[PDB]
Amino acid sequence: RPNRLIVDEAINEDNSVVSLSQPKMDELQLFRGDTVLLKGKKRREAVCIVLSDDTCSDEKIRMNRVVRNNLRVRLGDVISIQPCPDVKYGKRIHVLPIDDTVEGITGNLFEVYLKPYFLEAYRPIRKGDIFLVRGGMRAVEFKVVETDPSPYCIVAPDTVIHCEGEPIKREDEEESLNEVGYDDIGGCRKQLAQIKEMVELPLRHPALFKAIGVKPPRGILLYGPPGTGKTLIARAVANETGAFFFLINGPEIMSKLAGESESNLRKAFEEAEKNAPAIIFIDELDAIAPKREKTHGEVERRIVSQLLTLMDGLKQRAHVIVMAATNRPNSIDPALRRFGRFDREVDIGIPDATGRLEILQIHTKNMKLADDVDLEQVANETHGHVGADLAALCSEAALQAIRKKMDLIDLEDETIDAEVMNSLAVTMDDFRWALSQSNPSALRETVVEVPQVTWEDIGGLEDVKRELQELVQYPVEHPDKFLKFGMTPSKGVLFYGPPGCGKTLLAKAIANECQANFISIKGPELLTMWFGESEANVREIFDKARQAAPCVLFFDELDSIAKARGGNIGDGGGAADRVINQILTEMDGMSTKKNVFIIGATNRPDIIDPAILRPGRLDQLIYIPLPDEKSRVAILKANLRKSPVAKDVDLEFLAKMTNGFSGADLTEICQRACKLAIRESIESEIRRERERQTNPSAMEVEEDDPVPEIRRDHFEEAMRFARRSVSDNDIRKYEMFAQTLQQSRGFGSFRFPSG
Amino acid sequence: ESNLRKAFEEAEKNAPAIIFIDELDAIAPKREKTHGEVERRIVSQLLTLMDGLKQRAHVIVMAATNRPNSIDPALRRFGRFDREVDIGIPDATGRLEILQIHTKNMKLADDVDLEQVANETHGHVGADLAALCSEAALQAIRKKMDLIDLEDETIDAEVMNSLAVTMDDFRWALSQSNPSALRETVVEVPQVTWEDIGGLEDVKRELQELVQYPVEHPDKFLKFGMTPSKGVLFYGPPGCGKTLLAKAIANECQANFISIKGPELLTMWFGESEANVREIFDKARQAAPCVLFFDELDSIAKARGGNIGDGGGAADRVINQILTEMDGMSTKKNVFIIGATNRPDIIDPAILRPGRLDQLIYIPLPDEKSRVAILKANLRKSPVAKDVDLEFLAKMTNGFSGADLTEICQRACKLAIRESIESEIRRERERQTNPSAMEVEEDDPVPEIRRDHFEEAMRFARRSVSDNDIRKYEMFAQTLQQ
Amino acid sequence: ESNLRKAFEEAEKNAPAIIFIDELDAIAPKREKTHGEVERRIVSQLLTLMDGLKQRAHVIVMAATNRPNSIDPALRRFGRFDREVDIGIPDATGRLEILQIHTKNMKLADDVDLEQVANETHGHVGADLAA
Ligand SMILES: Nc1ncnc2c1ncn2[C@@H]1O[C@H](COP(=O)(O)OP(=O)(O)O)[C@@H](O)[C@H]1O
Repeated sequence: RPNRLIVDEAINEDNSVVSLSQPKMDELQLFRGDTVLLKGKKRREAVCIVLSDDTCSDEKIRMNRVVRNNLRVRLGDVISIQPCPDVKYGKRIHVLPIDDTVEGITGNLFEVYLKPYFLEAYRPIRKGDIFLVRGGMRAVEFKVVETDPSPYCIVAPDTVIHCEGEPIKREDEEESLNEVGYDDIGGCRKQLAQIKEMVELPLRHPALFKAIGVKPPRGILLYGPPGTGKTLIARAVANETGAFFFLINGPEIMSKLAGESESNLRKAFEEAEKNAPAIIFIDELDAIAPKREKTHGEVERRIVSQLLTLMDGLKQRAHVIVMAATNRPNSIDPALRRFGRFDREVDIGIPDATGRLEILQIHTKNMKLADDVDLEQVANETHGHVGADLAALCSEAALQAIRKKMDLIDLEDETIDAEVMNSLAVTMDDFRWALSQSNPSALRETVVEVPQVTWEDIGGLEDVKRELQELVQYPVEHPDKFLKFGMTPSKGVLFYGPPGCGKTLLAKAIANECQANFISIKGPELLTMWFGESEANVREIFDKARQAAPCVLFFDELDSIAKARGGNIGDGGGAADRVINQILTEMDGMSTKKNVFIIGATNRPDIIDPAILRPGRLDQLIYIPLPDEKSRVAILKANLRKSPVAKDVDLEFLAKMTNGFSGADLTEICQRACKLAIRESIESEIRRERERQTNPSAMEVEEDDPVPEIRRDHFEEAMRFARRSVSDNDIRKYEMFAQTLQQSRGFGSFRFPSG
Repeated sequence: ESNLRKAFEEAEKNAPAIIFIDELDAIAPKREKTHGEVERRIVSQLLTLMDGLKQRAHVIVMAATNRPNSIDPALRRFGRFDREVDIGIPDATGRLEILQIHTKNMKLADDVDLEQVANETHGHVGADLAALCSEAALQAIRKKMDLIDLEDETIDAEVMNSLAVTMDDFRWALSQSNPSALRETVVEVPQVTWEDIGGLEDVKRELQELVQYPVEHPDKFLKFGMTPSKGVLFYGPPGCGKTLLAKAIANECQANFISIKGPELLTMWFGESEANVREIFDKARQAAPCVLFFDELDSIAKARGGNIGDGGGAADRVINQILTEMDGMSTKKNVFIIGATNRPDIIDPAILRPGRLDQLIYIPLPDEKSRVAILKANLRKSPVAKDVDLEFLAKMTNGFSGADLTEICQRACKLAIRESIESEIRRERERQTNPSAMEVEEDDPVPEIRRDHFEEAMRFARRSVSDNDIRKYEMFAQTLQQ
Repeated sequence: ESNLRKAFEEAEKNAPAIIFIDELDAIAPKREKTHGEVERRIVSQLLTLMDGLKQRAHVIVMAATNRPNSIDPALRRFGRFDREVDIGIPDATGRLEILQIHTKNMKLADDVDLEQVANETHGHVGADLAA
């Protein structure tokens, strides 16, 4: 019977929309916008409009809460969908309001609610259905008790709707559709998917897990930077799946006068057991169960013990699930991680790039953005921001836009005109001004993201390209071959070469090509942990790297520590010992099954301690040569691609004269010409302005002042200031070390011995 | 304290019974850890109630704690808690038994071989294994999918009628496994046998003379007035497989093996020094007999020599503690200590004294037949095909350690993988170019680990060890010879 | 706690108000400084009452303090105190205006050189100039 569909949580909040997958439409020959009949329990029927959505699975039907209550069904059940091609345009529809929704209004229901809701909607409606219409503050639920024709009818412009009479009573099924959904969460795709996987099944089907004897999770710790909107995620999940979300705040359990505080907690838990499938949310967990050494009195210990005893008291009983939020996974008491208590941890990281866009596209819903607004550019230029910061930025941009045009909207008051204020299309200047006066919150925080650097940016270094290809791509793409052959992949690679070049660019390019997270570690923070705390920091860095597997960890300037060891200090060697030993010990404990690569780059190889260069640690050594011809041309093209044009010069000629030049020097050479262009353009503008003040309106017509192009003469002007960044002796030392290493692998070939 | 007194009084009234106290550290931590006065009152009440068990009834009190140092030493006097039992992390057999116990109600498929499944779970406990089983079942469920079905009020039977768990489920669960042991020492009888290593008849003879004899036949030792040697120090070129020798002799002696590495030794300089050494040697003693193994013993001096000259104090601290701890050993327990190093001339002379590490054994590089045997040990793999002779492979590889041979063996598999993957990609491309040209599933290229693969792999043969080291070691040996 | 609460609902029931909490560091100090137990309760009460400003509210809360390190970090999340303004020490010109307002009631002579005084008073605040 390939006609039924299993209901699932939907995204669209409209009362008459259902989301279907394309194979279902192809199988049932259902078009877009047609009326379909849905049947559930209690012999109830409803009419819906088919809408396209590729997110939903073929077997699952996305269908909202209002029709879910109309059909007297719950999520996870099965409904019957059939085509309804016999629908006819309605003649008259009689609707009545519920008694406990019109309390204290005293107004025209038709003009405020019915007319805007039924305008250009063509909603098919049926007798006995409940539909919810939003208003100023409340949401009014209306019931169709009479229709013509019955039971199926289509709202049409020539339809008489009556809304006069005594309101009907409550339907005892709450017939509601409200509050947040999945559309209000952005930039958390992976985390939201993970939360859905392990929370939906124990709640939607409270017996299938018991059939296989799978223990559902009994506690989930969502930890991340503050302000990311974890409470919103929990509320959306609870409201979508269907539960009794009971938020208990942190400080509210501490302001009470001692004893009764504990009682409150106890009450909450029992208050959450009668209602069946409930999701308790303990916000600000660190404020009531902090680190043990922070505690100084006795009440906090009693509260912690009470919480632990109750949490162990959730053994079986109902399907209640405990979700707690904190800041970092080391501030809470270390005793709240024993099996049975909080054991699953989810990292809600800082949104990056693409995700940020959706956040803005959520906030700029009602506001009418101008055509000149480029939200993609705003998302790209803004980094280190969280949802709260972006919301505040949008709010202050709107405030600036309305402040500029104050007198045009009758600055006094007088029932502010909606169209006039809506005409305030926010401009790009407003967004830039808001960006200038906006202090972010993330700032100093490690960022995990997928880089966008591609291989064509660098020349390619086809030998090194193939070597890194073999080292990285194959283990993750095809691990079946490795497990068949039993070979254990290499875990570390060490680069060496002249300073600058393309180390970081190569690492980011291979990380992008492998489609894996990237983490950048630099020398200054290495020396930061050198001067003091040297054990923990590396530990949580490695746990963070492991948690987001697969990833390509990068250690930049690993030799820097040694640079501190060899000098006139002779005091921090203990710190270097601490750092190196911690790094080596943590690499030794890294299981080979987890795909966490480690790439370290050192400018001076032979100073580093030969302890690292041993099996089980960074094994392969790769020499990165200076860019030559083709790589130089690629770097120059990438640099010039940013904005200006150079359609007057020969690039391979410049590459010919620039032998022995590193990539950074080429970037500086490209940058100098732009400064020359800026100076010439500004001086020309000043000359034009001065000759304009000498004779008013001297150039009435705006001619072609120097437009963007880097002319040839600018290229000689910039190139005259060129530096040989690296001296030849550095190349001599690098090649001498390379040949010293290579001479080990020297043997007089082979002759197929006795085969 | 009223509840505790009531519990003890009730247990007194109801015949010989067992009282279990869970999380004893939560109620009786160290005295100086305690801050207020309620904790001290509770601890003293517990002490008094414990001391009040004179006769009374046949009541036995059993308590569980995580670490043996968190307990207030007041709860260690005779009459109070005096017998200690350590429930260590289960070994491979224990993991297999736990997996057998948990995978009872689950209807598995006829494709499960839990041997390597337990083998690949180094560092897990019972709860982690149960979570892994649940995750595997959960993948079984989500791969089945609730594709428009009517599991209402009959869900359990309707799903249990036909379900199974396959290899891919357990593989995923192994990927999504976060072990809880990790940073924790391991004690278990090793598995490496004498066949794994190659030759070295004299070293094996000496090791079995100094290890196997005093444990299997201690009566003759006592009759003849024997004090067996307590320590042996291995020295030689690096990468010769000293740890293999130690593990093999431990396996032959059927004694537990405990390993301590270099980085941990250097880490113990800065911060906790007394506690770690004390607890590790106590743990070695309690699990007698055991062969305690120290790796990279010379690294201490390797940090002393440099432009810093500040870590020498902590190095002397650790070495002093270790020396004082060996001097306290007793012949009662068969505790054996083995040290390994590659730079013996920088070892402090205080170590090489009677009672401490005295016997020195030089480990020569594998030669001729030993190279054949180590390759044969490496010759297992899964995909060895039929291969070729190896005597001249040993003949050509004079002066090559085990690490170089392992690298040479590993490089050939890399070339084979590259060949197989490039062939597969070319085949996939030609499938796109010509549809339906490979309707029949033609067999993929076999594991052709062929002569040419080895020939190209061992073209990059590295002389990892130099030549002057051998004369240095033989000069040191001649210095020993008198 | 009763006084602070009563002040909050008293400000709630009257008009758009501006509650000014003076010397905030005296009641919400650094975590390590909170040796007692009453301070934690007062801080929690303040946080809860601050968060109890649900949407419909005309109350704006302003606070005064020294360098923004003595204030406990939990008071600087989103929803609580978020906007910060630095009232720096006035410069020579600012000192000139401070002298100007402070001397409007005063009857000065014809030898007064307010510009020189403003120039020479580097390192002073309004109270010092008033004194
Ligand atoms: N789609 C979204 N993704 C992430 N954050 C959001 C989104 N929409 C709103 N937010 C932010 O969530 C905040 C509210 O969540 P909050 O109660 O602060 O949770 P928490 O206290 O866990 O940070 C708002 O300030 C808003 O800026």
